[PDB]
Amino acid sequence: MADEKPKEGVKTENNDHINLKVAGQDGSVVQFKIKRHTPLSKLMKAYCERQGLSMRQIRFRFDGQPINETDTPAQLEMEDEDTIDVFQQQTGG
Amino acid sequence: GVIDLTMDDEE
Repeated sequence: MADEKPKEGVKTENNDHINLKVAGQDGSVVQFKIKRHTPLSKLMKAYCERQGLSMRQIRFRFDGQPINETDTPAQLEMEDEDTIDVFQQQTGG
Repeated sequence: GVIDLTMDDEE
């Protein structure tokens, strides 16, 4: 619930659950616990709910590569504790 | 421990 769960020695949690965190330019970070086929959009919308952001205003990158809402933990090959980076993005309309 | 998400059923 509001507690932190142990995970030492556990690769994957029951039916392919793994955790990722998303960190902004400003050093603000939220983590999420997500399943392997589930799109990155789910954590992104959750980020907006928790940490007070608008979804079209934020876009995610992995090491200088754009990652898109249709992309995934399977597709980007995310870990049990992944780290994903945010840029605040001008969308032109 | 922040976000446990779902759009798939939980398990």
